[PDB]
Amino acid sequence: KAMHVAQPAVVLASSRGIASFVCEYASPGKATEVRVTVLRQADSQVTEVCAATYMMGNELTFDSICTGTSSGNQVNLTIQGLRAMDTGLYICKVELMYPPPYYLGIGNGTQIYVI
Amino acid sequence: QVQLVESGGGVVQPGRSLRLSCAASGFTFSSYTMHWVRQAPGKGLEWVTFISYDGNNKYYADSVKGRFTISRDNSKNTLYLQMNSLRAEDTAIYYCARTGWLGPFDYWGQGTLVTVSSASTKGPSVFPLAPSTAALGCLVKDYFPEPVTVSWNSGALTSGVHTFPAVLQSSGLYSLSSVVTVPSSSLGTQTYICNVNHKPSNTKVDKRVEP
Amino acid sequence: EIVLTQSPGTLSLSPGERATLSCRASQSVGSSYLAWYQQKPGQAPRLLIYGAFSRATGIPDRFSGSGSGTDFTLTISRLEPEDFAVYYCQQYGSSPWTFGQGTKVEIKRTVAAPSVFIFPPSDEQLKSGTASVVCLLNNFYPREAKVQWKVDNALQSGNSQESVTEQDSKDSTYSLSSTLTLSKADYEKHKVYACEVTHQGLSSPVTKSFNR
Repeated sequence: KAMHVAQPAVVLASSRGIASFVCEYASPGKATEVRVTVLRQADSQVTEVCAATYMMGNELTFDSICTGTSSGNQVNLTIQGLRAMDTGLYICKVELMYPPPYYLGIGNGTQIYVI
Repeated sequence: QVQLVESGGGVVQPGRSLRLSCAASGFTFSSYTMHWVRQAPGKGLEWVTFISYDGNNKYYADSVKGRFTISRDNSKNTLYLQMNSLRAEDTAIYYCARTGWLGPFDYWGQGTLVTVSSASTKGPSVFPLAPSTAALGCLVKDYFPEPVTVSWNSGALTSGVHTFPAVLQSSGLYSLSSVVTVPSSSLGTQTYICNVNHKPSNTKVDKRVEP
Repeated sequence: EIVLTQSPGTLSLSPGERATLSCRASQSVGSSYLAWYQQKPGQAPRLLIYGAFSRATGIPDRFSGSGSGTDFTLTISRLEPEDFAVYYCQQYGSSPWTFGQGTKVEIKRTVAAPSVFIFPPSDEQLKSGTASVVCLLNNFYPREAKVQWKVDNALQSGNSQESVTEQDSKDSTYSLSSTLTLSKADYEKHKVYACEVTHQGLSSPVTKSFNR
């Protein structure tokens, strides 16, 4: 009925420095072109982590830093290379590009802790 | 510093076409989606059109659908609005705007005026509004297009001057008035001259106003 | 389409006072998708607030946003001189992007009656074949004013146009210019040309007039 984005409150990055989380969205209709962007929020200054465009049922391909798999309205994201400085809030942004209407969805953010 | 510089505005006859450009600097252009927004004189903001990062998705307001086309050239850091089949009611200031990564329109160009009209570019006829504390002025009538500027005594007289917004007459030409209140005592002692500059027709007119 | 309705149309407040502006949406807008913009005359809009609550970079902390669902509020805790301007809300969560119709925040000052002047057509203009009669309402407050034109004591309709200045930078008043346009032949059919002005600062409407 309106756009919603859900993502976990907190995830622990592995010792391998890889963190995974599911980002799922709800839409009034059924989009067929979706663009997913991972943003990093740090004191109102936001940077792009990765982004990918995605036809549903056609697999989600980005790289170098993010991999992703798709399943219905869910996107399983994996972020690799996390060191020490990257602990922070990672926002899932989902743009439903086609068919109209366009929808923008901004998640609440996942606090990724890296050790 | 983020910068959006527009060009291409001007006068265009109904039914014709016109292209606006917005040149972007100070950020990675291809990383942002962009819009055009317009504002008819004295009215509010109306979203016109949206274009995605690489131009693969374009959205339009209903009032311009099938007539306007948005495009972008990411190697030239430039956004375009191609307007076809233009109508009088498309007359407006047109702004380009950048979409922030969190959704709002965080930077705007300074806008360019598009006037859709079949009228001919004409300098104004300047008639005096003679005095008779006193008020006097200049009626700047039957010019096209906007804008005109009015000064008094070549800029030496600024206090108590009101230059009113022009009105668009049914003939398609604009008319404005500029008035000033001065001491009654100075009538006959000081001369009052209004200096009208109609930059679109490259016309300058000085009119002396007498009692 | 998500219609946004702002209120009030105009807020009249003194400098230093608190301003509260409302934006109501015809259907739910996620708080993450509501922005406020400021616009001064002759300038492009400027982003003030986004995500309903978050200030854009460099926006001073006297500006704050609140609300959710269909009901949003912009607060300016103390009006500074540069804050007098038009404010637009916007939803940016789905197409078409839509804006409220704007709220003008205006300087309140004491009531001031207009000084009214009437100008007959100039001789030059008459020689050119048309006649413009001008009525000037100078330096009044508040903005609401009514000009009626009378020709030989008959009320005129559809043959006049009006224009109003922005609030004066020094005394916060408005001025209004109204032009009655007649053809020369029609101008010369009548004798008394009158401008009747109604305004809150006048105990009764004032008529300025002349005879050809």
